[PDB]
Amino acid sequence: TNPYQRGPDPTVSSLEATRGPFSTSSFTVSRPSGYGAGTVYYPTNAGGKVGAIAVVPGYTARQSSINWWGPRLASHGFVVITIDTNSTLDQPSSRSSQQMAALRQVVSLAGTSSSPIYNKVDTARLGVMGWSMGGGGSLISAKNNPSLRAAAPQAPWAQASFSSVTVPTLIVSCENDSIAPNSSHSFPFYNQMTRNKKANLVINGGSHSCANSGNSDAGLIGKYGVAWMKRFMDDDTRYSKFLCGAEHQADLSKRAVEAYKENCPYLE
Repeated sequence: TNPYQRGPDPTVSSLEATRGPFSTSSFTVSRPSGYGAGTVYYPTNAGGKVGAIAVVPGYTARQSSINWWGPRLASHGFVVITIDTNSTLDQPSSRSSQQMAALRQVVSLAGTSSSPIYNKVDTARLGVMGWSMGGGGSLISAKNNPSLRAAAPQAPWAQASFSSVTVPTLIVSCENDSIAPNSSHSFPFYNQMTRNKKANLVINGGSHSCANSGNSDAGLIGKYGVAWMKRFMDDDTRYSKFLCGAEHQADLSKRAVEAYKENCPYLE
């Protein structure tokens, strides 16, 4: 019935694992169009076209900060492009422009017969992620392009307001962030968004890098990122229980969950 549904029925163990069920590969973008550099991660056996997600680092940072998301999401049925920005010193509006450029190049490569992702992407189903100024850029992308299916920034930094956002947005926040303090960034952004499905996962004791490659909470954080993108990029209500149901409630006793805010249930 759901034409976008891919893969086996999820379990807690399957979403906390380092990899999902699908086999994956990756390639470097030969000629990046409107951004600095990219790596594309993709499933080889997803069982149909999949949505695509663009992930952007923060100020001074590169793909290595955020690229654990590439194999983690791709192995659950997504095409993921992890980027470097034209300059490590680019600010959120610029990061957002580059993020959308990266999505546009994934759309271009999906129509290119020589590309490994030829005919693999549903070019109508796109999402945004990123760290710090790249997370603020994700929220800007969603504000400016409401046809995006999902946003899942981490420790976002921005000097912008997001009251108009209608895109389903998960913010991952790090309790002890001194760089994008939640009292100035994550929490005001969450409170501003009155028009969308939303959630805010706050990681206990986390510094600003608490959701980056190599983090010690990747089972938990990766479960939420994947379940958010499945629910909203694929309309896959099999994943609702991890966001709003009994599985979600079971997480709330974990030491690593400082706080969790949401406007469940998420109705179709």
